[PDB]
Amino acid sequence: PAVADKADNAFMMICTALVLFMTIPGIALFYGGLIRGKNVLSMLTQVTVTFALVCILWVVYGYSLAFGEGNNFFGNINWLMLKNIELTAVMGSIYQYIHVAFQGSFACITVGLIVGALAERIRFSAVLIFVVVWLTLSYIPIAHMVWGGGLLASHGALDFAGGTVVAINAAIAGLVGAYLPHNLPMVFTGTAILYIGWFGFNAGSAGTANEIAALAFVNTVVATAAAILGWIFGEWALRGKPSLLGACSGAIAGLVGVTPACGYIGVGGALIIGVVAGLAGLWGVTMPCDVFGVHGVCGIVGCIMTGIFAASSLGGVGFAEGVTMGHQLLVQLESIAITIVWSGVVAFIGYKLADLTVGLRVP
Amino acid sequence: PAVADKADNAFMMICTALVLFMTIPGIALFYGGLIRGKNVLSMLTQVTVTFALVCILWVVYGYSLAFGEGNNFFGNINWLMLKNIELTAVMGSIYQYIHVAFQGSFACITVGLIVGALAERIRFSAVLIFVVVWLTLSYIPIAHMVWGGGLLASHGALDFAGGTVVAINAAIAGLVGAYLPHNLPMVFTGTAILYIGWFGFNAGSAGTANEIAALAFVNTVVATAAAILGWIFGEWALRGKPSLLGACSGAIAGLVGVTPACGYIGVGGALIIGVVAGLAGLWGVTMPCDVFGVHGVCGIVGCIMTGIFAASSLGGVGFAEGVTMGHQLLVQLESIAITIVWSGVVAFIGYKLADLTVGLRVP
Amino acid sequence: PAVADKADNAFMMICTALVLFMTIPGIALFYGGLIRGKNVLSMLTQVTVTFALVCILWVVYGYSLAFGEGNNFFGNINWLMLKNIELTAVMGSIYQYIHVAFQGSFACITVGLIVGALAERIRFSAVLIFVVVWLTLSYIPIAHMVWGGGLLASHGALDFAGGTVVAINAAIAGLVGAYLPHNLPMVFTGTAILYIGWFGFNAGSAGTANEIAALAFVNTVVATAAAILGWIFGEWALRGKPSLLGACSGAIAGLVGVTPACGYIGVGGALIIGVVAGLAGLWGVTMPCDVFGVHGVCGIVGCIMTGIFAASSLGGVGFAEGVTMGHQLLVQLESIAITIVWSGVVAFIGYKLADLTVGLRVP
Repeated sequence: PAVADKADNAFMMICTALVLFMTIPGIALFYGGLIRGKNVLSMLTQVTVTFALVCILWVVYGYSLAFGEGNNFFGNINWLMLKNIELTAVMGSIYQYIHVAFQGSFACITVGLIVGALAERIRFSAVLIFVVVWLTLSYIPIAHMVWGGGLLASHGALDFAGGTVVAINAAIAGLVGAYLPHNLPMVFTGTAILYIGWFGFNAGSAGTANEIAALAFVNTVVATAAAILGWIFGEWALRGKPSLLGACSGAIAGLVGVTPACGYIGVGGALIIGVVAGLAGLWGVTMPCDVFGVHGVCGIVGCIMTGIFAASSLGGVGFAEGVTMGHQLLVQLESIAITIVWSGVVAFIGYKLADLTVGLRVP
Repeated sequence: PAVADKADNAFMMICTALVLFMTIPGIALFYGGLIRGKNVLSMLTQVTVTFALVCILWVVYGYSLAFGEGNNFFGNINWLMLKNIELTAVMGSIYQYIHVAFQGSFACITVGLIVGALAERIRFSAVLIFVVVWLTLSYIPIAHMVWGGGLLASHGALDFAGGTVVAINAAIAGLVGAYLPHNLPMVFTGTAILYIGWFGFNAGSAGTANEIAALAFVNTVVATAAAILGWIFGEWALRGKPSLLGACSGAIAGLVGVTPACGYIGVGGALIIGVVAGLAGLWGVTMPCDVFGVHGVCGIVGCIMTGIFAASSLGGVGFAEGVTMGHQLLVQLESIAITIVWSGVVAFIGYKLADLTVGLRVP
Repeated sequence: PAVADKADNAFMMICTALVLFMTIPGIALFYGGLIRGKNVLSMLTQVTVTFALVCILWVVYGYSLAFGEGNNFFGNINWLMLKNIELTAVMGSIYQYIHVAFQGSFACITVGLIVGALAERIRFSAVLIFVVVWLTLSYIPIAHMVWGGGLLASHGALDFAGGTVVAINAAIAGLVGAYLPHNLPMVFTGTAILYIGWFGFNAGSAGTANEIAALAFVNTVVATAAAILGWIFGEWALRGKPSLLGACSGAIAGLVGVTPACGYIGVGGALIIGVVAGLAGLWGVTMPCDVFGVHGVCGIVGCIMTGIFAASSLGGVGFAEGVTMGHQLLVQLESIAITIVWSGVVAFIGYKLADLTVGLRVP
């Protein structure tokens, strides 16, 4: 039976630490610099407490429901509090315990993205109700569909590190919420921490320290850099001069945009995707909930452009056998639509259930 | 003869970097946000300078006296400035040089915990005298007894990553000192950095990237999360609402509390220990020297509960052969008592020697 | 043919992340705390945007020109946008893609050092012109000469991690620029981040997680610590008392000073070099462009003292066969002189070309 590679265990434990770093303190510092000063302490408390909450649900049933074998949409409850996972159980080339932690860290940042923005406007008890509903009925199933052999995986969807599961998912939940900057040095710092953490998010998504981790790494560096220049250029062109928030936003645009693609494309495609994401990001925000705007627009762009740049002819690792580019594009579009709709319905339901129970707006 | 595993070398060099990160800037930023503004620069200077000092003593004689073979209480002086350690010498499954650095990083954070709190009130020259006395006569011997095959090890004490050597040790030295918040975003940031660094502290304590590192990792995530919720819940129950400092304190409570236990217990036990530590932490502080209160109370709780949750029947890795739970508990209690008393006497002696030499209170 | 070691791939991807961390946000936070408050946002924007720029040039032609095989001074254009690098191509014991990223991260921090200081005083378009000229005509060739088998390598120059390529190179470019503190907690934080990142910079320079990485690690800890004490002592002796900025500056002095030496010397030599660098650093600044003063003086000192402490007799790894200490010293001095002069001429040319094109001073 399959044995764990200690190089892969080491790499993926470090990568997990780096993705946890994106939430505590990365996204908290990012939002903390954007939202109103009088609301900062409260937002940091909600982000910390709901981080804790997601860690606990994850171990309790969340991992089992996302990565256990179930149906197209849901796993199982065989792995309650990780029961029936032998300590020496291997998954891929690493101990399954490490897989549990790595996967849970992506749940954390996804919820962090939502809670940092709406903490300002949502009653504390209502944010907790929301997180439970939405993590369970939206993050878990969509993680299952994409990474847990569910519906979208079984149709060949390409999403290396979570254009759909993290970015579009959170953008939508966040925008349904929206519907219902005071310290820029602090914003830069959280962007920097998000950037560094994002190497574990992207490279670690290979599940091993191989050439695919290596390619995801370099593509992360290249797409972020290109998106920064693309945003800044567009800001200089429209606004006369670059801005710090413009630079940071560009960095996030390329990161988001390269997320579904990093392990599939060539550096040339990483560059193109970075430029397009930076401009699309800028275009989008022109039309702190802007954050969901960048994530949504840039994650859509990234997801689509994965179905293009994965092609061998464009420097990519190649589509699966018998899969033309037109097919892959169709599948990317279907994954994106399912994610938008599934997350929105569940977001809507989470917000309504909170509102009926405790009320939504902060008193 | 034993050969180094490059996966283990890589893992443990990264883990060391992460534990150094807990001090520079983690604990400095933590205290910097708590202590009075007019005292911050001075505290950061003392924490930086005494960090340097501990790094130097460690290489000079400290490593040799803690990890050389000696008696029950002290090692030797065979390893002055690491003499007689061949560059290719292996210890466990890593080069001994890496062991030297990893172990020294735990000395650093231990002293950081003490100096950040009392820098406010202690003359600079007096803090330096103190660090030399206490590192040498308390941290070194207790490290030797627990991790260097001394007294407590030879009786089977369980302390995976330093409930006794770091937490209770520093709590006591700190409280003997005490006897003789202005920027909460900064407090959150150092808590976040302590949390991330704490994965190298806990996982790296396996000495290898194996299933025990993996288990220590997951248990770290789970106990911190549970302690956060446990503290916050108790604060909501007693104070009407959660607070940011409450959340951060809870995070530290679970971290401390899971420290002696992380590599020995199951996630179920990690959860229980996290909840208890969060509440005990809150209970303790109710009765910035609060920091030593959490470390002391939570490290005592963690140390005791290791002697319980290590049991195979409760999901743990199992006690040694022929060791009943009652026995392990007795040994945990004896280790805790020896640490409290040994550290206190030496703390007291360090403070008195400083006071007689240069005087203790800042002029 | 040579196969990649996954332990080395993991180690070096993490090390790269750590060196990128030194720039984003390390050096930005360092300068941000030093320069005038009204200039901070602008400096952070320029550091972020030129970081992006260096990442892009690097992938486009920069890597190929530095590490392709060419002549004594320049590589080639065989590796445009990494063309002709097979994804599974190995270099040393890691995938070449990882080598590309690791090497590019050193270009980034080098430019970060220059731009953080002069952003205050240089027109944005002029800093971009400058970076292109200087990275291409100075950083690339000097990287080629030292690490890409060019002139200085072929004569046996010792520079483990970039006393010449990074520190002296940037000091000079920076001082030619100069010729033509408001938040100390923020300065400490960036110093801390530079320190932690510097373990990937120094240890990762072994190209593998072996005993040399291990030695570079420990030597980093020891030289930084010793330089901190050496600076602080000199400040106490001259100024009556230590200061936070004094402590941070000392830390940077030892780091810079041990950079060319870390993988070649013994811990005893690491200690000596640390003390000398801390004092020389202090001496130098006595005679935020001080930053280039420390880097220049301390990098010169470090480079020279590598040619001394590498000796087997002084605990070092040993000079190459047939190389006496006097010879190695001669070669170190020649490398230092070539770097000073090459960088200055190119710096001067970059500043003049910018000035003739867009003008240099901020309007």
